[PDB]
Amino acid sequence: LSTITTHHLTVPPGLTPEEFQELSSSIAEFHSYRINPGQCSSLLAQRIHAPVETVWTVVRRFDKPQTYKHFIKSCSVGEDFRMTVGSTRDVTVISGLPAATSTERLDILDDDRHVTGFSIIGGEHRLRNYRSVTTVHGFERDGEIWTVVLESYVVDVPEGNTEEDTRLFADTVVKLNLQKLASVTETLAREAG
Amino acid sequence: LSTITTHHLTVPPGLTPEEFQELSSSIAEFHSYRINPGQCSSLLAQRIHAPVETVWTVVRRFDKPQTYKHFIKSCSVGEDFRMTVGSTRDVTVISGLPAATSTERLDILDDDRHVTGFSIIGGEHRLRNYRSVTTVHGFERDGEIWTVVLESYVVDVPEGNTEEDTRLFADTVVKLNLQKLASVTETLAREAG
Ligand SMILES: O=C(O)/C=C/c1ccc(O)cc1
Ligand SMILES: O=C(O)/C=C/c1ccc(O)cc1
Repeated sequence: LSTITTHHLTVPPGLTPEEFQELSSSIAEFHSYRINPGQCSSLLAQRIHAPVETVWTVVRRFDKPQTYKHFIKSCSVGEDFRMTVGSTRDVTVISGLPAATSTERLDILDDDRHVTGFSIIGGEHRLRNYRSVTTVHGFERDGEIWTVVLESYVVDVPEGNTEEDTRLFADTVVKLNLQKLASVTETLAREAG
Repeated sequence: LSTITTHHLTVPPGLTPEEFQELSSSIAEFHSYRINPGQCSSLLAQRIHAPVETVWTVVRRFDKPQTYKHFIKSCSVGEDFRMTVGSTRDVTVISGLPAATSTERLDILDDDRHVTGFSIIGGEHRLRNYRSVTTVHGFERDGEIWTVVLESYVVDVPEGNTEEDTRLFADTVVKLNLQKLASVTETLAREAG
């Protein structure tokens, strides 16, 4: 029947064991899912050489996912958009197939603890019933500072797919976007203001 | 009816006008196509801070495209593979759909002038009748050296797609792979041997 994900019990790719020991409680709190047959879930991590609030300024921009995500043609949120849970955005995906809008809802926004998350509620692409959470975490060693971003998701495995058909694809895209986030925010850090 | 591509008459993205003036003849020679209704073609460029032969060692590895390309699960070339024109590779794509092999044929391999190219001859994905050429070029200024890689393609626009539905997708993937090529070969350069 249903199971609970175990992302909080092993070191995810891109994280060191030292860093995992610090984040184990956070992974249990925000990156645990109850999962059924026909779904898959994964946790991805990315180290960034920038301060936490620099990274968070980009991660929290629900109306501009294209700032750090690939394969987005445009993103629209209409007239009276405010950054509040329950809001939606219309993402036009670069798919190589006809025009496809992904309607996505903001599920979480915590500026104090640096957690956000969203749900794909409509759209004919390869990520049905997709739901994901992103959290941002600061680290220090001998005066040096860095950030770790954790991003997890749950998603449907389409009939005819193997779980790995879907997990490898979703992992590749999330990982590519985190690499872009790292590049964009490290550049922001190097240039300051 | 048919037309000739004009990649050699404008500065492609990622190239400076100075660099274009040097490559104009090469773009005409290796990156020109005759194109019909229902096809699209593009030219992409990527600057790399590494010597030409360092970049070429990776670009020419027809049996290991995953060294610099994303979304490749595996690549197989069988028992008696030799790096000669006419050889084929079986690429398993990360698509988020069921298992899909891309059979690809090596069309060009010129180690003196640093040109290669391949054709997708079979495979149920979004790049039907795909054909591409990659060329590598060295630059110098006041003792500093760099490389420019040019990569162009022609591909079918599926029925039901607009040309931009296909061109934006193909451009995004080629551009992402060139960014990976840059990272991989700049790392190789920094570490020498
Ligand atoms: O390629 C697909 O099937 C879906 C891609 C996708 C990319 C960005 C999104 O916000 C949603 C879906
Ligand atoms: O996503 C697709 O439809 C096709 C992808 C692709 C990626 C690498 C290849 O070598 C061929 C096709």
